[PDB]
Amino acid sequence: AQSFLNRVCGVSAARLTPCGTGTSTDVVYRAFDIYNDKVAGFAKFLKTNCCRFQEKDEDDNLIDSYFVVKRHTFSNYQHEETIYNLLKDCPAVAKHDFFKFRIDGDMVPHISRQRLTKYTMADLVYALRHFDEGNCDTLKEILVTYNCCDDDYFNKKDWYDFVENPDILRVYANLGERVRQALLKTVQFCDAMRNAGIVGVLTLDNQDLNGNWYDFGDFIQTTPGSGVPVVDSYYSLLMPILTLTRALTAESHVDTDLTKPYIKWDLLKYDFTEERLKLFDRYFKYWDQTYHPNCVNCLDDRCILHCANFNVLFSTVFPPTSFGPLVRKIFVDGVPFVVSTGYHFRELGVVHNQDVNLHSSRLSFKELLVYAADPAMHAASGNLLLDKRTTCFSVAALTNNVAFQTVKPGNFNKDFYDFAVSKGFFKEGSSVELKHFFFAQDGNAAISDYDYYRYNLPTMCDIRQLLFVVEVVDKYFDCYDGGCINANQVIVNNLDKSAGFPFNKWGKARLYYDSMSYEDQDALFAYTKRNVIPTITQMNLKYAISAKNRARTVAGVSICSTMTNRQFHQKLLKSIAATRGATVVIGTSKFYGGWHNMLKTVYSDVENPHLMGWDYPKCDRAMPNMLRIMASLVLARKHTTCCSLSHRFYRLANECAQVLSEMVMCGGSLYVKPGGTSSGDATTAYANSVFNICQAVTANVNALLSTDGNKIADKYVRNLQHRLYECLYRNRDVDTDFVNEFYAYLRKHFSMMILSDDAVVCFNSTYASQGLVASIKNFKSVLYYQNNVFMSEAKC
Amino acid sequence: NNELSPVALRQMSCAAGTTQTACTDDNALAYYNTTKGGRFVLALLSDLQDLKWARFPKSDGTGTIYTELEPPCRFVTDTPKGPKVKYLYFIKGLNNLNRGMVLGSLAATVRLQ
Amino acid sequence: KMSDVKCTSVVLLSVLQQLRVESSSKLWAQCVQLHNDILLAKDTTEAFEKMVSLLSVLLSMQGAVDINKLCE
Amino acid sequence: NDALNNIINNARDGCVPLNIIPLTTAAKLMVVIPDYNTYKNTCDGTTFTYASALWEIQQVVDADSKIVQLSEISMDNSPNLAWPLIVTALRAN
Ligand SMILES: [Zn+2]
Ligand SMILES: [Zn+2]
Repeated sequence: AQSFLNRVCGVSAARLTPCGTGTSTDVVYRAFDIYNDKVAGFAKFLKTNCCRFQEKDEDDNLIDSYFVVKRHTFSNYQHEETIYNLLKDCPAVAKHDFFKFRIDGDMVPHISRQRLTKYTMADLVYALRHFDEGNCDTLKEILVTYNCCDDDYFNKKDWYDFVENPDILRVYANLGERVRQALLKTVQFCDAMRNAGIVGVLTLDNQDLNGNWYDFGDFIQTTPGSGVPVVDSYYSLLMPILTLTRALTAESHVDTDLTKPYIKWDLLKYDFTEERLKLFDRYFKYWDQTYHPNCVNCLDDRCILHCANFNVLFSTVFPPTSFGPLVRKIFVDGVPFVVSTGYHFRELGVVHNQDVNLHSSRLSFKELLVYAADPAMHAASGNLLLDKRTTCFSVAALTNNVAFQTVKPGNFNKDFYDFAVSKGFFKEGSSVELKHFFFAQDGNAAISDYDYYRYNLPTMCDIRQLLFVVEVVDKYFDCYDGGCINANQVIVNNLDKSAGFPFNKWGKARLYYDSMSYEDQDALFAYTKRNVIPTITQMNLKYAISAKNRARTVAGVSICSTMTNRQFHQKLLKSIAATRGATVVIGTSKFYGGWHNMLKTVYSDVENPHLMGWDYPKCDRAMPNMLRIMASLVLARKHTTCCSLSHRFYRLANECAQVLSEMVMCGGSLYVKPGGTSSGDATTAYANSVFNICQAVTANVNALLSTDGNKIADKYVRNLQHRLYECLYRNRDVDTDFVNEFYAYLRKHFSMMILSDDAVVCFNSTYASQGLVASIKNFKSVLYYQNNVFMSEAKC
Repeated sequence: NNELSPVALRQMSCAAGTTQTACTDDNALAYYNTTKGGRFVLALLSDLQDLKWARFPKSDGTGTIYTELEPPCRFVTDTPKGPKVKYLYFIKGLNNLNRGMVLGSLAATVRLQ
Repeated sequence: KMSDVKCTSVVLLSVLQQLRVESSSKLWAQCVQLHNDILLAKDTTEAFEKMVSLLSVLLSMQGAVDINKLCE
Repeated sequence: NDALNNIINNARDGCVPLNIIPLTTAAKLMVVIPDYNTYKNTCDGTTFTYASALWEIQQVVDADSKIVQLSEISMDNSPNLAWPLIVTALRAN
């Protein structure tokens, strides 16, 4: 015992305190990334085989420095010894011992790994992904250990929620530089493994919170100079934490250190391609897939997503001013103009128009229509604005005064009220009581609603999981059909509706549909397939009854977007709205037995049926950018024939340019919308349906891979788990067979009925209890780490 | 316990050459991954110094696909014939995982020095 | 009885707005605060003191002849 | 048409992000302040700085669009004012 402790300390001469009684191991409960030929998954197990020794400091203080010793056979001892004395000089490598000790009466080899931390990054990842309000423990310990916060902070009410505690983002940000250091150190590990010829799979199980790597028990060696570290599961599982913890902030400072001031970029610099490649080289040097700084050069939709993810990460570095429309001066009839000619998307990069006309002669009706719609000229003519009422970037003010809008109290029908009271209603102790009213608002309503678009943050999504989710979701829209239509096939519900800021001043949408011919409409539609047209959406204060004093607003979008999204999603969506018996239920009436038919469809062959419902905290103002791009993409998938790739990409560019991050004029002033979605385009409800389906399926996958995988009984489900892991983190291409099988699995065991942001699911109880399908817990975890919102019990 | 590649990947002979139609008849040890959506080869092994083109007819036989290769990767292996110094090649676009599994299979199932 | 309270609060704020009290931003803000408080309240005693508080705003003006309007 | 020409002449190809056009060329600024405290930090005194430029005060109004003098905005006199205050300034040269 005493000699064992004296040997573990060895030449180090530390003050090892045996946090484990005698020469016995210490079984801990830690998360692992496992892939054998039997079981696969990222799940938390029980670890034997190690005895731990915390180091003591001078004044009997205990520091997070542990001497983990591993007991195993002789074969592994030799295997790790012969490959530890190959890469011993890499700073990313923890120092090993490789001794032998006379445990009991026989000789056993032990490998002493020295100076690790209590938790590896696997614990951090599993804690921040699979969160529980009442099972934090390890998250609290990590968060307090590294002087990010204090313990009395955890006594705060709803400390863990982003919405009503906007300080929790600051707390997580104090852990951020450690992850940057870990990546910056694992890059040299990869380089040394290359230089010395080692082949294997790096996992975030064997990397400490310092960044040191300490396990080689599954590795093989080859000729030096050609090593292939398989960084595929590692980066994929580590993605979300980088943007949740804001781990790249150091790049905003000069010389990459938080102490020094920020880098003062040139205001007129708009193309940051070189910096994007520089950061990608610095931090993800060994990521096999190619990277396109500008999403124009992508090969198809999947490469668009894969490049957009890294762009979303890197866009937190560059100044906020260099994002938006790109203006150029063009003379028409000798008159210099200021017209939009290109755009700088945070997620897509730089896109230049192809049909820009310089030194034109006359402006036809379509040219005047376009040059009067984009905010370029209105912005270049206005005066600079600075508003302290909100945090989101502001552009300018069109007028010389700021108009203030309010709401009216709503009128009272005393006749019906008296007739009701005379009928024994509205008395004391009644189960019926007035809970719906026409509330009023002050002169600050919309500006108090835009700080709800404040709640949206730059978000990365786990990219490989997201790609597979796109593939599986693509099947739920397989029975539908659509494609481009000419100007003669559009059908408009009501023509007496407003057009927008720079059009409402003169007429209504009837005037514009009936002034320009069909040929002009087709010309504009074809123009939008090789350019970008920024627009302005007006923000409007709704006037209706509600159960809570919230000033809900609506968005009146401009008319160019109306035509150029109608001519496309009209045929896409009229198929959806007229189809019965599908998961999407939009366009079906509840009357004439429709509601009963819906419910009978929901209960379609559910074995152990139970019902579950949820509601997202703020569906419209928190939806991360990537999921909206995904919705637009899976809606645009139905154009494999009618258009080429560049046309699809430009349509998506216009969609994200006038619905995602556009300029809203609220009270006579232009503000930039950080993200979210605008209710008032042609495709809000269906996009929200797509988002709901995506969240449900990703919750299902995250649930099924969180399971142990050894206690699982049915061989079919175990094979499903193994192949699902293989298809997520080990396949570069799509597998139609397995996605077919998996879609069949969910449709059999987990049935959904979806309308806009609201959902009803019938699910198998046994599978949920065994963790085979998603439950309320997994779904809440998914919302937490992919929407920056914590759902409570009052919404589910 | 993330194991590199359970189950081994076997080989089959194939044709390669330096350029255009230089694939003569049969010169390469193609290590191939059989998927029922079509046989998809991973690696090429040769005693020929510089082969950048490789050839394989499709299943129908009316077409014949060409594949491109990396710069040669040197190694030497011990066999009954003594030391044999060979070059392995990978098709461009090959992810790191396929390289990892093929090198694991080679370094486990083939003697090397 | 609180139903009558909420109904008369609604009508009172309606007449206050039609009296262009909204042209004083702070006054209208306070009146809106009081209205939103009354409709959301659950106890009757608090509603009475809030409604008399916001009615004092009406009675401080000189645009509504009370004595003629109180015809009984 | 004088200042904007200077900036656009300085671009590599002529393209400049739109958001800096009113940041460098606009000749007027208006600031909306929610309370006296934030007013102290930004628009204290008869002139202030922002966007690497010096701006001079000329006019202040409240939510009711009526004149209010710079002496009137004190800590004690503050609760007697509407507080989306509007202040306009001119680019000093
Ligand atoms: Zn790409
Ligand atoms: Zn098309």
